Amino acid sequence: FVGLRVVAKWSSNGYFYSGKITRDVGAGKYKLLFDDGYECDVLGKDILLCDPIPLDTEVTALSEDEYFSAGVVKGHRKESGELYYSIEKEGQRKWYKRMAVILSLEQGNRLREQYGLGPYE
Amino acid sequence: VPELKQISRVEAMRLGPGWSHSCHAMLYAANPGQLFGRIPMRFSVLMQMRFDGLLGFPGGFVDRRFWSLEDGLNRVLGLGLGCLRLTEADYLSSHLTEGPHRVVAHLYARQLTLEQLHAVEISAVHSRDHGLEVLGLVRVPLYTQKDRVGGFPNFLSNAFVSTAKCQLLFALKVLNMMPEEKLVEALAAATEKQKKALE
Amino acid sequence: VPELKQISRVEAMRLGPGWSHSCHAMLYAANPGQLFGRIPMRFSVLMQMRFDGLLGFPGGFVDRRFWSLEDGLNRVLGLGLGCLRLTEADYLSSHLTEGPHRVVAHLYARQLTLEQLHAVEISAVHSRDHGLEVLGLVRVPLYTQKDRVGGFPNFLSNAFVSTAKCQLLFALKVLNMMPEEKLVEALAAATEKQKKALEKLL
Repeated sequence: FVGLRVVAKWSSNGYFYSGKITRDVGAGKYKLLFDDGYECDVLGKDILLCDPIPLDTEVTALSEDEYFSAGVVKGHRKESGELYYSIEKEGQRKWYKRMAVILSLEQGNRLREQYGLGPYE
Repeated sequence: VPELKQISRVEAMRLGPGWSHSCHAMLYAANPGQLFGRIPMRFSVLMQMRFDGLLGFPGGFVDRRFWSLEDGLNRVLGLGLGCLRLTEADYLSSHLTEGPHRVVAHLYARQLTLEQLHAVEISAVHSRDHGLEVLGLVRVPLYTQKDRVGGFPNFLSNAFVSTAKCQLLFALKVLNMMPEEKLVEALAAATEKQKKALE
Repeated sequence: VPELKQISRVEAMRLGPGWSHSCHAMLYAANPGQLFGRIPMRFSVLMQMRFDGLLGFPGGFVDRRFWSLEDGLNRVLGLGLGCLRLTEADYLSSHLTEGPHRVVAHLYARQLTLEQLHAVEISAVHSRDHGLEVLGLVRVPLYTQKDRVGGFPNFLSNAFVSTAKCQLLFALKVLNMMPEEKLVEALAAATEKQKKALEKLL
């Protein structure tokens, strides 16, 4: 799993953020370097192995206002090595960079069966 | 008791540019006064009503590109309080906020004399941020009346910035100002009052 | 909107000895300033954090055996603010509080300039009961931010003495400081925020 892009939370009740696995700590633990620079140990139950976030997924899109709202992924595009998500909010679509696209606790939990690492105790 | 995830200071300084940094100060003083001459006040802690209608600590977001956390904190404290120069010796902890935005919250704490604390209050009402970002300083009541809600539990039932409520309970515990069991009981009575109010 | 049964003044003065009387003052000023150079502040009104951890207006109980309503009000106003004396011309309303005790709450109001209002704030921090019965003065934010909770709705989600919250909403209406439609939606936004906050647990 080392080197794979993931979306993961670093707290049991937090949001899922994009990052990469950097080290297999063992016993279901992994060291994760988030795209924002935060690095910590994360349990496999908190890790989603999906990249990019699939189409029609409900996500949380961060505006640079410090505003945020739920949206639905409607497309992806890679521009100069950077991934962008087309997010639809009540019929309007806009492009968001990868670090602006996260998953709420409830949004990411709904992806654990298809993409979650585990184990799940 | 709600608790944010802690992060060491050196690890917080390694966070990338997508992380915002805030610095807030909990100023407090031993208080030998007695309310009505009967209720020992023990300590007085300064919080403030913010522009957005929530209670929080003095301070705010800081720019860490070219300055230490202490310089940024003293800049914001200069605008919101008009006094005080805090140092690295007053640094207490750093917590990652609950999101969804990436924010690390650095908490500072400094014990003053009651006269010094009052001088901060006097300086705050003449400050640049008074009537704009800061709507007024308030002292935290740390006593509980015989009805089990008057004072500290009622205060905890107000509307807080979630980070500030966690920081207040964290600091009161680790600074040995309130036993953890009493913090849990006060928070349970506050939550109870909030539950019954919505009925 | 929480509504207390309003009663006129001379009816309150004829209530029996089993009724307690409280007098509180809403001090307010027209505010021409803008928050973040975008959001008009419109008005600033003074409330306070009380010893019991609740928000309320300056004022307190008045013992009618020895004080008139105005003298009883000005007694604690001198202790909590100092530099102010109100008269019967400042009287606004009287309401009967909720259960269980029998209390009639008299409300006074006085429009100041923003400079006079700030002078009251400066005086209150030097007052006799500061740090005792009064833990600090706060200005009410009457605006609402773009997120529809920041400002007045968040403020209404704080812990008030129930009489004070009713008196604030009542006075903001009759003093032509907030349209009733904005008071309703701020209250609804405050209630929904209170519900969302309690559903974060567990």
